[PDB]
Amino acid sequence: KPAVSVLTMFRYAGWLDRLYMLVGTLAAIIHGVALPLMMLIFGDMTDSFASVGQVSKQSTQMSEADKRAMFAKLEEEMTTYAYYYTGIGAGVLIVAYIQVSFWCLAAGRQIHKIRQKFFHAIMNQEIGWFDVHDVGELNTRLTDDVSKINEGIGDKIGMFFQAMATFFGGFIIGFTRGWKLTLVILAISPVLGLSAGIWAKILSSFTDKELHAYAKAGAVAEEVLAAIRTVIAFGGQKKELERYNNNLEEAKRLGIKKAITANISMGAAFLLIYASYALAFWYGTSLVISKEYSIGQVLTVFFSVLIGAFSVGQASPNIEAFANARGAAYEVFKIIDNKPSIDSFSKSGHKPDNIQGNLEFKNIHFSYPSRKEVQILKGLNLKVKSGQTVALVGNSGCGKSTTVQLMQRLYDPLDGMVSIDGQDIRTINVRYLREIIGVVSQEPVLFATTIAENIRYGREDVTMDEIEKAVKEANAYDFIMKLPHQFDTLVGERGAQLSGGQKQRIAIARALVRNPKILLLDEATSALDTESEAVVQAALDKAREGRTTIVIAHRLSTVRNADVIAGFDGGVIVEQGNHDELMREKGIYFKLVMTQTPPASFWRILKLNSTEWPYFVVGIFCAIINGGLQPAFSVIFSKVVGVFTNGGPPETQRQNSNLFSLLFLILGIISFITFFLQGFTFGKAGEILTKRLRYMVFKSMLRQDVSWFDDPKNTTGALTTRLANDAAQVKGATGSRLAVIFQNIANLGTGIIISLIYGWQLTLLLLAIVPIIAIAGVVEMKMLSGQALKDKKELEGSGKIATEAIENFRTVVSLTREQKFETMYAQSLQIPYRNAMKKAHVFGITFSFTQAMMYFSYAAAFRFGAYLVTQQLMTFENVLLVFSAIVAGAMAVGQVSSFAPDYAKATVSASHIIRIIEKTPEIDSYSTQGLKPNMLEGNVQFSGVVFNYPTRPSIPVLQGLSLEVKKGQTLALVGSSGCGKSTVVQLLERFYDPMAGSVFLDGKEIKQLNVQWLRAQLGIVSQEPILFDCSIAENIAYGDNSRVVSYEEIVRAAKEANIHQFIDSLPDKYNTRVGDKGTQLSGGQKQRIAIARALVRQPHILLLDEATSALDTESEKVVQEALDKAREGRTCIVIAHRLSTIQNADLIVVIQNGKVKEHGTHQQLLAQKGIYFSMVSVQAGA
Ligand SMILES: Brc1ccc(Oc2c(Br)cc(Br)cc2Br)c(Br)c1
Repeated sequence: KPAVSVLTMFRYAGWLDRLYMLVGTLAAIIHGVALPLMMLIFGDMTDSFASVGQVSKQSTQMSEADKRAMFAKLEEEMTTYAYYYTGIGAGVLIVAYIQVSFWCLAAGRQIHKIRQKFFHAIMNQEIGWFDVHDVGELNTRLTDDVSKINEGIGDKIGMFFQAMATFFGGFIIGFTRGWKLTLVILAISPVLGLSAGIWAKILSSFTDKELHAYAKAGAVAEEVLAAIRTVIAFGGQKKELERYNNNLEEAKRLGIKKAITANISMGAAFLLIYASYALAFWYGTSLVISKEYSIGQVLTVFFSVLIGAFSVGQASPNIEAFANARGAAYEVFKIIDNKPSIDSFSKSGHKPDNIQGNLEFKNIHFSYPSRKEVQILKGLNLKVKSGQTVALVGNSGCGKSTTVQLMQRLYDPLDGMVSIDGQDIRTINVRYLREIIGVVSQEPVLFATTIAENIRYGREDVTMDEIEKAVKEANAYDFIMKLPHQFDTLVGERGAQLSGGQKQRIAIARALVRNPKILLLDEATSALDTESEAVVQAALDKAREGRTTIVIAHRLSTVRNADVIAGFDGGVIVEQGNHDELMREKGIYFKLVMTQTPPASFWRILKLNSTEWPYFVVGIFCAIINGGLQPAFSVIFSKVVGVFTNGGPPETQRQNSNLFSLLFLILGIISFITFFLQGFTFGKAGEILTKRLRYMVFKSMLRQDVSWFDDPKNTTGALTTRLANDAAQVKGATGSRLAVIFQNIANLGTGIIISLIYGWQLTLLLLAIVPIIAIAGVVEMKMLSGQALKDKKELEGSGKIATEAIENFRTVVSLTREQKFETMYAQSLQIPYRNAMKKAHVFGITFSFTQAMMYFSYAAAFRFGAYLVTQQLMTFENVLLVFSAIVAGAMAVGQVSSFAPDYAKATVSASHIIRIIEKTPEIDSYSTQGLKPNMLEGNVQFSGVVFNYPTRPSIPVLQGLSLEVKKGQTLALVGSSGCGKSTVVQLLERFYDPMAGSVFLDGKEIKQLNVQWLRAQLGIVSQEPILFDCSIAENIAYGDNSRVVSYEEIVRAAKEANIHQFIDSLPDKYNTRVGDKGTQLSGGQKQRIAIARALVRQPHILLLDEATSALDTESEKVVQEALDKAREGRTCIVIAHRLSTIQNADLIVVIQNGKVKEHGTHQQLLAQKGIYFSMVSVQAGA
């Protein structure tokens, strides 16, 4: 919404840049004007053949007499028109180079200045300006927004003026050559603008319906693939597939309806557009029979107007490119034009010599940019005598850290003054002030260069001697010399990450080359290891003694030797003095001392598509007919002008043009019929395989075991995405792109034959010219993409050192050295600058060539079409036919290169979709094999079980686990932590087979048992029960599948679960909908329902996995009261964390490092004193 003045945007264009754009836009207008003139000559060539075509047939008496005056007229006329033609091609060759080169030249020159001025402006802002902004968005604003500006001031403006030239020039030649046909052509324009306006309303409203249609199926997939362990445990994998298959069945019905209506729309609009033209052209014929327009003049206006009409559309993108570049330049120039109060680039203010360093802070009130919300310094008073070292102490707020901020004048104070020596800080030059102030901050930062360079960031003029004495005076010399490569080592976020106490020591050495008169040490010892803290602290004490120093830390070790100590309370300075006096005061300081003491040939995807042997042959045969039918419109147009030029006697003409215009309309409707058929067949053929694919994928997805769903690669979102994308993509490859790719090869094929058998060698010539201008058009785009990737790689190096400069900014400005990053950025940009100059010459050459190759190609079409061809007993009516046939057949092959990525993007989406079906699990619930024992009573034997999780085979959970539990008794499961308590329940559900050892139930190893039948006897209840969106009766009936559960049966379980108070209280009762779609209830009710579905199954085994995890107050007392009643009649395993509710258990087992450690009844483990006694004691006392 915000934008920029047009002149301010070009403020960096001066002298030559203003000229380049002028010559550029000039040649751009010359370029545009060239085309409607080229079509104007196409009319004069018609009248030459028409004056001879009428007189050649007017004879029927003399033959050799027509070999003289006709051929002479043709000789003088065709050589004239061909000479003019060769002239236009040389013109476009020059102006197209001038057009693109000059504009790209002005673009590159300015963006170089923009980028330099922009980065210079970024470094000029004061710190308060950064505290209110996002540096990441700013740096992306530096590289992205400058690109948008370049796109708008580049050759796009030349294209814009070239287009308006065609538009004006087309309608000038239109109006002058004929004021009637133009008004007629404009009269049908609203119909064309109205038919394509039905497209913007149908697409935008139906693209939502499909994104709404699958959103109903993808919601099933989401709540399924999120609750996968629950459907796996309850075996609803046939139902959850059925529901998805039922929503897939609706999405395909809405997809064929959209296929019916959209193909009805596309054909009807195409028929309206082609009927609109043919009326304007048949109207053209109605004015030649009246001797008011020449048959060649009808063409000149009909082409020039339609050319200029579409030139409007071909200019609209360049308008948006310029406008976006304006609005992109707003926030950029706003930074360049913003002027600071602090500067630091300013050459102003005093530079005191012999600074003795007597600092004082006077009545300083301050607040950081969070402004009226907080005021961190309510008044202040502090002097620090020269040579002395004052220490600032404080409980919190870190108003301590604020004085160092003000002392460098990173901010100016709200009220009061900071005075270095006797002068106010604001009277001294900002840069010189920061140069007489050395800073060592808590988190030290080193830039990605050599140590000597990072030390060189203290002072640019320095020799390895001073670097050596600096690091040796910080006792940082001993440890870097042992490091390889000496001073030439590397540091940064990338490479050679060092110890913190060593980085701080380089920072002290960096600040030491500064030889500052003032020193500020902010928590430089804080947050550092204890051993190296002394190594650095010795350098700090050796860094002072020559300077006046303010130091802030929470280490009361460094503070004793300070000549003065200062305490803060609420931004108010409270206590000050030597260490002993503060202890005698027994105030804030004394208080704190005591406290601290693969693209491949995939045919099988088409073999699945072979489910429909028809519907394809219908469309292909229909598309090839439509292919063969398109050039027949060019044949008609050829003979509507052909018989009109080859007329002779004029009486028969008027009756013939009516017959032709009639047949064309019969051919257009027969094209509409074959277009609605080739679009509906492919549409319905691609919609059913979308169901088959999403069905077979979602089926195979439910086949995999919990091992697969645990993968970080496969999350519920990444699976639904993989589920939607791959299925839609393969529909496109077998969809419209194929029907079109066959219609077009049929369109060229049926066009090439007609042209070949008519004009001999005429076609053989055009087939030499067209593939070259097409390849030359392709190679230009390859060079275009090559130049694009290269410059992206080069400015990336510049923006990389821009990222470093602005992300670590508050440090660089503390060290000054901002001019350094400017020059580095300038040198980095100097390569893309000289690159951008060559770009203009390249872009201009390629564009001018592809334009010249099209115009010279046109000259070859007629100079050969006349002369050698028409000096033969030939037919001009054929030369026009081969032009339209071949050129349109070629431009229809131009659609092959556009649908090429639709094939690759689909094969890649097919690559994953064929493997996701074929991948097989280790535990497949689908296998019907397995024993299915007949004996009811349930035991469980864990024997020597070692288990590791396939995602994390590092820390083991189960090592040699061994349990046993008889029928009808409760096995309590206590654990120090982790899923060692929970993995038991997962292995019994056989979510995994154990690595070593085995687990039996009735004595049969579950590994040889039937996987589904096994889980069918298990009453799993977990921490967070997930309930799908449906009737609670259904969430309950989910406990028993392969059979519909009775109402009184799901009542009995709801009675059992003590949830009946809700189920009757509701208005809908058992038919109420749950799942945060229809209704919402608290967790206690959700769990009771999960208990109900658990025992709707009537299992012989309950599995209560911390069932009271998330619960509170009376809700726990009522849920535990339901679980306690659900067991005692069944085999049970309870890992619940309530050991008070575990007291009445038949056997309590303590898990330790995967081994069983203690086990026995409650009082038995209470008699022993150890882990279980400690577990019961710790949470009964607390
Ligand atoms: Br009659 C007649 C035939 C083709 C005409 O232009 C074309 C041409 Br040329 C090709 C195709 Br496809 C469709 C149309 Br409409 C005109 Br205008 C009038």
